[PDB]
Amino acid sequence: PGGVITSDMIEMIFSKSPEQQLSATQKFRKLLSKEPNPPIDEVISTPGVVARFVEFLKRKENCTLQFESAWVLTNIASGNSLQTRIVIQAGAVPIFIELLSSEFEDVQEQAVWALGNIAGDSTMCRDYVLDCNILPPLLQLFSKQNRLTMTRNAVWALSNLCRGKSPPPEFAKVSPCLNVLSWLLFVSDTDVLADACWALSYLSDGPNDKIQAVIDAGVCRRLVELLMHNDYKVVSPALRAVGNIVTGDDIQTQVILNCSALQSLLHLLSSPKESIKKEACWTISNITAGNRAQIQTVIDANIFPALISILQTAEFRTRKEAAWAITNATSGGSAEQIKYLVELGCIKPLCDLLTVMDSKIVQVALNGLENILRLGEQEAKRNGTGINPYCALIEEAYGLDKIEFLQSHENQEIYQKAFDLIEHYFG
Amino acid sequence: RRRSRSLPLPKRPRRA
Repeated sequence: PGGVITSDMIEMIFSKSPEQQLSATQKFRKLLSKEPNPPIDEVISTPGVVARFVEFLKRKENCTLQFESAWVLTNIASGNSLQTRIVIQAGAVPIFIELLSSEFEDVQEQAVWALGNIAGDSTMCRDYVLDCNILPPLLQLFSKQNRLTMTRNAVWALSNLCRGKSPPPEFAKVSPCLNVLSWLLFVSDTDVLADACWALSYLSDGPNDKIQAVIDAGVCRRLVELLMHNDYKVVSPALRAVGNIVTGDDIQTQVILNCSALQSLLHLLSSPKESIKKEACWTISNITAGNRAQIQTVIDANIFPALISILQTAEFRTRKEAAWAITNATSGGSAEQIKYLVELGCIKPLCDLLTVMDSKIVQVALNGLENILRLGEQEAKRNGTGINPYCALIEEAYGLDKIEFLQSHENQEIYQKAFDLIEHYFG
Repeated sequence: RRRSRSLPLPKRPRRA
């Protein structure tokens, strides 16, 4: 040390002989295949050695050597940014791209691998790889539905192109993949479906026109159907994508609802997996922040008893989302609709939230209780009686205590709200 | 409204 890579490896790598070049390359490749810690730093630190591999990519008469070399560079291009920058600076990218078109399958595959690593390193590496025109010849690769490892690599690499919100890729540079992507949803392989959902979630993760674009490739129905997939690998990203699409306006969200998503979301509300329940709650909250009919479609899917049961039984991350789901409904609902929520028993679970640390949740819960008190006030005048039906009910859930306790809470808006509510609705 | 929410590790080494 140094010399934990052969003196002879340098000698062979740099020789005239193709056999020795390959032999050394193989040693490199196996050492970089090492699970615990591969010698990335040592390799990068012998100064013409990367460049040599990059030149070996150019050897169109040699399948093996091209392949092993792409493998070596694939691994250096794994893990960190500083080791990846060396591969970029030796100009490996245009070469790998040109290698997307090689007559060799193995080379084609490994090259898409390495490019996936490089694009997945950072934002500027991502755009740098788009700028070198990876898309056309990458997309071209799906046109042979025969080979699986290649298709996995490609969607995988592709989701790296779409990934990253800071800044997002230039949409126009990335939105050409929507076709391939929509129809890869009908394929059978778990990994392929998973990455195509990742990719579709990254692309739906933005403003309404980007969502529109995802909607127009018609993936919604597949995406909603994949919520029922047996493998979590597929369900999470699909859940994200559907989750992202429903951040749009009411029309865009309607498209998801027209695919009968709610019935699947309800199912997901019982997932063993907490992140799934959490994500399904959040998706629901964005549906119950829509118009009266959407709220009502959530009522009729029987979603609300599961949300309430979630508020009572689940992790605080999860319950936050259920809580938003319920208060949004009280905010956009008809009187009959809020009566339904009260009759279900949403009052106590809101009142229990009032004493948690997260101030927003407290606000959320107060917002919903306000909304309910407001409808009840509106009722005391339609009917004869001048008593608010929800006053006694909020008191009975120890909600009244919590709200007074909240007058001495440190937060300004909290104490104020609690004060105005006591004054407006309690005696 | 919009938003845990984390992702797969972006890089993958070829092993074995």
